[PDB]
Amino acid sequence: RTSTFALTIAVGALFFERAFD
Amino acid sequence: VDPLTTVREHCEQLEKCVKARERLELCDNRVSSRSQTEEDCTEELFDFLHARDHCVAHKLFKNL
Amino acid sequence: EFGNLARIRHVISYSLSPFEQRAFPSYFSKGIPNVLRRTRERILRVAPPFVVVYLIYTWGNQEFEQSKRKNPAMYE
Amino acid sequence: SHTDVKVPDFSDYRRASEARKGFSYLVTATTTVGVAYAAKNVVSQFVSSMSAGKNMAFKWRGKPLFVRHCTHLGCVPIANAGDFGGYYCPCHGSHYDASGRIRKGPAPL
Amino acid sequence: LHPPSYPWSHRGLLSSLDHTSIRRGFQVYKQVCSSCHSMDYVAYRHLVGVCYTEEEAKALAEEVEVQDGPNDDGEMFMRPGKLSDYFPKPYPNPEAARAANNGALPPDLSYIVRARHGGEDYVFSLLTGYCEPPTGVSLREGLYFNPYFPGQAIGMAPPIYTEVLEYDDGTPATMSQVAKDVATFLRWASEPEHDHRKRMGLKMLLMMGLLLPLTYAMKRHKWSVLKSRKLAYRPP
Amino acid sequence: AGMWGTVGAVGLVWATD
Amino acid sequence: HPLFKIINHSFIDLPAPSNISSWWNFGSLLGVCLMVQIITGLFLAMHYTSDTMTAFSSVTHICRDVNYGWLIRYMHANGASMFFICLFLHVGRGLYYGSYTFMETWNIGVLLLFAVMATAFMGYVLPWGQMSFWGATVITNLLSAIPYIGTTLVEWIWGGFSVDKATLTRFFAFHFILPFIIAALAIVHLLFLHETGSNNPTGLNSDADKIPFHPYYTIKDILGILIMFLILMTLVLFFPDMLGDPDNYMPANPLNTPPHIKPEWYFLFAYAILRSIPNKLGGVLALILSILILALMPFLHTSKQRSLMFRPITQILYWILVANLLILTWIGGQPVEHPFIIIGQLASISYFSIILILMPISGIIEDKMLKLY
Ligand code: HEC
Ligand code: HEM
Ligand code: HEM
Repeated sequence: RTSTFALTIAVGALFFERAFD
Repeated sequence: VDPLTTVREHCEQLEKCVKARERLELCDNRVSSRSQTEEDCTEELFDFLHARDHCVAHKLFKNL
Repeated sequence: EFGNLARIRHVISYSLSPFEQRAFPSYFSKGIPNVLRRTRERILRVAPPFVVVYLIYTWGNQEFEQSKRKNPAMYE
Repeated sequence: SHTDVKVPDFSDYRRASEARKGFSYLVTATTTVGVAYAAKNVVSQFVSSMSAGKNMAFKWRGKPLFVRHCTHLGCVPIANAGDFGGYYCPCHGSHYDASGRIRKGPAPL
Repeated sequence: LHPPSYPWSHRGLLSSLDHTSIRRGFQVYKQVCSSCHSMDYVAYRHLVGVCYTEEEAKALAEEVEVQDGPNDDGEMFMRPGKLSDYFPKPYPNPEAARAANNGALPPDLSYIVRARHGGEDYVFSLLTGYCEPPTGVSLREGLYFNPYFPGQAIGMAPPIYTEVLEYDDGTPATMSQVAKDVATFLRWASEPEHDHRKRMGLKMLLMMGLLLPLTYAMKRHKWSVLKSRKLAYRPP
Repeated sequence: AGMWGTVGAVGLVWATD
Repeated sequence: HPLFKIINHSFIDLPAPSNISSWWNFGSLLGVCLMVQIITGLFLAMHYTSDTMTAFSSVTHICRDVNYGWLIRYMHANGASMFFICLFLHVGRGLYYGSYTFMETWNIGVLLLFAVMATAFMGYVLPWGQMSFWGATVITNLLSAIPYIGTTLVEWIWGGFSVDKATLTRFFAFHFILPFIIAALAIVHLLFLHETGSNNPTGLNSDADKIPFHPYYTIKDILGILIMFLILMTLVLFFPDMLGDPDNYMPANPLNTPPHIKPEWYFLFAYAILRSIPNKLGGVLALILSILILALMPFLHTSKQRSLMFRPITQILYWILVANLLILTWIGGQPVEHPFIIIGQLASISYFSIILILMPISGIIEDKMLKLY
């Protein structure tokens, strides 16, 4: 789903930040 | 004992530095060879210097 | 704007769906051979000037070097 | 004519359906995630740059250190003035007692 | 003369400064170089590093009383310093330095390495390259022959000798060890962020290695459509 | 659109931290 | 919607040629860079003062203390370098593919270059180092060359007998405005171009094959932005001083000067040209012409083909022009002594003779070979 696509992506960027940081 | 001195000495021992030194020695001898001349040797001095110095860095920092 | 651009006639233009065509056609495998072809075709006209340049730079450096180089004999 | 020419073979480009789509989306998702990751980092540090019966004061720590024997809008209360023998802030009329407690006016604390 | 190459450890692409040495080079500056040079832009707070944490810096911060504090009129030197205290200066006025430096100027060394072409090397070379003046050498005032020095008349007095000082760590204080160590510190101060940055650069390389093929794959998705388009001319 | 509000909120928390 | 119509008209439904190569990315990169230079310049301006008293210091503070200052400052400097790299490749694309026949776009263009050059001197002089000081005096004195009103003009700009605080503070504003200025001039650029549309590497009328811009040349510009950011961050985070001159970290010695003084690389050749002409005035003029010769370029096109894709002799002359432009960039660096000087003199003679004489004659010969002339 497009909306969920963005949603999971936002969350993905969310956690990735911490992990990458 | 400064490893710098030792390494410098060692590098000089390197045949390359030995030959570079040969040049310098011949050239510094040349400095005293003539008076009215302008055989400063700074050029040859620098020549040997850099050559030897390369060798030095090539094997000084590790001792450092 | 699109429409009213050119009087192009009888030019059928078939196409394939993005998700239907292989996602990433090999570039190194297929494209670069042609790229090599492409580059080799022009390089034969591109590097020649630079070929000349490098030479100039090299000669100049050493030349200037010798220029600075002083002769013991000079003023000896 | 209408039927003389059949669609040319695109198999050369053709890939072997929703799975394919999902993978492609997955790619976009990851990339968006990457963009976002950088965003939090860049924006945060980006913003981070802008980041760093008598009274007497010695401007300790860059602020008036009242020592004696405005909660409202931050002016200097004037010592030895007011209706509560402590302080008064000429800005909006807050009267502080000697204890520095706001007794009258609009000063909150 | 073109200073040759040198294998500085911190200079490693993803590697960083060796604070131990940095520390040692800060000692070298404090005991030798500070008499004519001062890390003005560097403060004890700036000095902080694995070499010297704020705590150690505090010791050094409290280790000085020079111009750290002013008096009733803020003249001369009147009080010791603390963490915020910036590095002490050997001279309260440029003239002072000039006076105590053959009339010449001992430059503060905060950004010295950055300033000098091939600084780290130059520094090392100058401090340890006086060499020998074969001929035509007339050093006028407090000068020291050094082919590495542009004029071979450095006037930067050679202040380092075998056991010039004593490293608290105990690492033999050979002229070179001393020179190399202080070099590290000087470099560290010139770019207090050298280590900080290289970590960013590593994260940047990892993120670009992740993101460039993925953005290339998107682009090649949306451009495949055209790159497969087959045109045919069918005049009636 | 409903989830967009939610999506933004999630990312917002992350970014704001 | 009257605001979204212009945005649609210039970025989404704009008919673009389908076959434009990566070069055509570069101008968009320039716009992104300008943005970067400007935004970086803002923070650089923040925590910064135009005072010789505190200009060099707060900047060192930026390099040392300002939160992420070292990052924003070196991003600003290497983004100016990236701006000039993208500018030179944009101008080279315009010269190679015959895009100068869009004459109004080219003139907004040639002017744009002069402006960007100035912003460089501006940004350059601003940190108040040894090199900035001695560089400013040098180019400001360039103006003194003017035959009659030169002295006055120089003194005006300096705002005094010699560059001093008076200059630093005013140069600060130009370097805060010229950026805004150039930005607008670029906007003019985009308008004068959409009236005609972009060119293609074949140089032919691409009206039969045009595609949208949103999904085809947007993701391409995004990829080019990502690659340019990769090169910019590997310039900032790994080799932050390979393009600058260490002299910068030397508070200006109002009294002393750098034994070796050189203008920055982007202009190195420009000055190389000056060094070549013996007469001071001649140098200044030639220097100007160096940039201006480009404006003069749309009147020198004598070929019946717009692009150089099908023109091999003029391709050879173009790459010889790029070659001696690189030679002039090298010479500027070299000091004044044999034989650097002669090369400089020839290289300048060859540069002006290739642009002025050799390319139209070659285009006439190429038209004769195709039985057109
Ligand atoms: C007791 C005196 C003294 C000590 C100790 C001293 N210097 Fe200097 N230094 C000077 C003087 C005097 C000058 C000015 C020379 C001039 O301006 O011509 C100078 C100038 C310099 C310069 C400027 C040369 C140039 O390239 O422009 C450097 C670099 C320098 N010193 C490095 C050092 C380093 C590195 C140390 C120790 C690790 C050191 N100095 C210790 C007296 C000293
Ligand atoms: C309006 C936007 C801009 C502002 C506010 C601005 C502001 C500044 C400031 C305050 C500095 C001094 C800090 C420093 O030393 O780096 C500076 C330096 C500089 N700026 Fe700008 N700038 C802007 C745009 C530009 C642009 C577009 C260019 C490119 C042409 C440019 C090129 C430079 C250069 C080369 C320096 C010298 C960097 C150095 O010290 O090595 N700036 N800018
Ligand atoms: C301030 C610096 C400049 C910026 C920001 C800039 C920006 C742009 C942009 C965004 C475009 C549209 C994209 C493109 O055509 O690829 C463009 C087109 C163009 N620019 Fe520039 N430009 C600048 C300077 C110049 C200069 C100095 C010249 C002349 C040498 C020039 C010549 C052109 C030409 C000929 C085109 C049309 C090329 C084509 O599409 O075929 N520009 N510019």
